[PDB]
Amino acid sequence: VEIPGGGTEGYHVLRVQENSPGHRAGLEPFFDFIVSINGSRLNKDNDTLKDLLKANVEKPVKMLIYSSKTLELRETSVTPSNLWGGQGLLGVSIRFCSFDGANENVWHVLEVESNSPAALAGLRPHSDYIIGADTVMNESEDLFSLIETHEAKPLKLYVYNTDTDNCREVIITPNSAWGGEGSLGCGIGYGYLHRIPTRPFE
Repeated sequence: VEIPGGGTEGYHVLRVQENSPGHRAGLEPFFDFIVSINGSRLNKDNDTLKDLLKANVEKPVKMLIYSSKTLELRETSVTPSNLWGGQGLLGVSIRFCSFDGANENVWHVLEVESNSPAALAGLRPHSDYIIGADTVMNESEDLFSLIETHEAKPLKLYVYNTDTDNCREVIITPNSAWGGEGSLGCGIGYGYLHRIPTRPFE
């Protein structure tokens, strides 16, 4: 998709508080990137977004969003507010980041062996995709490297599920003694044959 205003940077949505203006606007943690507000392109790490949200309290604002789930842009309206009850005008935590390649660094959960660390953590075969951790991953710093450094230690993973179309935190304790090979006990897919399905809604 062509990005209006060029570039691949924008504000990555990390947390969306329940019942906030952001939640009502449909912002999705992890997959959404705010690209523009009212057509102003947010391609600089500056105060423009903070200041425009304050200027627009109690008024609708049009966001342009890129999703690393659908790989599409969309426009949605949000009303920043001081009246809603929680912290923030939107209720959303963001980080200025690039969305280039963001849909590539996901690990698809395949079969899950009974009584394995994966099964005990609640990983669900075929519908779960591990999309992050509290540390950066990619192909070198990947899932298996991280599981190595966490042998016998709880490890938090952020997991998208296609049946629920949402993300959750899963805590797994890698255990090389579990009985099978490695420390995880499920298959894992990575690459273009194992990406998140791009059309959660028909």
